[PDB]
Amino acid sequence: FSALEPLVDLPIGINITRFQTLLALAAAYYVGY
Amino acid sequence: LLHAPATVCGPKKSTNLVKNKCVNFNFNGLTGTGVLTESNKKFLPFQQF
Ligand SMILES: *[C@@H]1O[C@H](CO)[C@@H](O)[C@H](O)[C@H]1NC(C)=O
Repeated sequence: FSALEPLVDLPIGINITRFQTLLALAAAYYVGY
Repeated sequence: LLHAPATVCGPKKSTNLVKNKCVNFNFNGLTGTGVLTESNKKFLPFQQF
């Protein structure tokens, strides 16, 4: 068990529905909802 | 107004800090009443109250 702490609280009013990811052209990243 | 929630606010003024006396206090938006004393409790670097 390990807890997550806050970092940033950006007050920007955009709406987000889809995202993406970068690769620095052995990679593995997991996604949950 | 009513767009891009408030980000340009006026300056906020401050006063002196007193201890061991019944004083009304407003710590960054928390209103109350009581006597303020130093404490040995330790928070985490991101916790406020
Ligand atoms: C969601 O995005 C739409 C634009 O597609 C925008 O008009 C609306 O204000 C956004 N809502 C929130 C809560 O961000």
